[PDB]
Amino acid sequence: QTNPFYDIGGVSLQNAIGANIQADGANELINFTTGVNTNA
Amino acid sequence: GQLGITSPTTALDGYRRLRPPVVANLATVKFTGS
Amino acid sequence: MGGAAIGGILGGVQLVAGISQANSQANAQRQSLQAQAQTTVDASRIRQMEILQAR
Repeated sequence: QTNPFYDIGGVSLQNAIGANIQADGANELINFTTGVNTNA
Repeated sequence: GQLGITSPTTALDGYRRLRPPVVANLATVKFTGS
Repeated sequence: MGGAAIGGILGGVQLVAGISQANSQANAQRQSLQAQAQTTVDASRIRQMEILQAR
């Protein structure tokens, strides 16, 4: 739901990012993509 | 069947397991003499 | 409503459902471990009380 993700591609990517944020604040996304546990 | 004393204080890996060496009867002595 | 918002919210609710399903499995494991520990402690406490009465 931010302009960089729009620049990366599509609006549905913003939809996916917003869905992850509403689910866990992108905790699982950050952990799975980068390997960093935001909320340990 | 609880052998021995039954007072109201006693109420409360792959290998073969052998039964403990426990007998089923105990000796009792009654003395009618003086 | 609209044409795109409905699809967006449907996709989002699908993703949230999956993530929450995983988290629900994790929390169910948590609660099962909690209950097992509580049951063990309660049984030990009961037997301790029985020992004290016998003593």
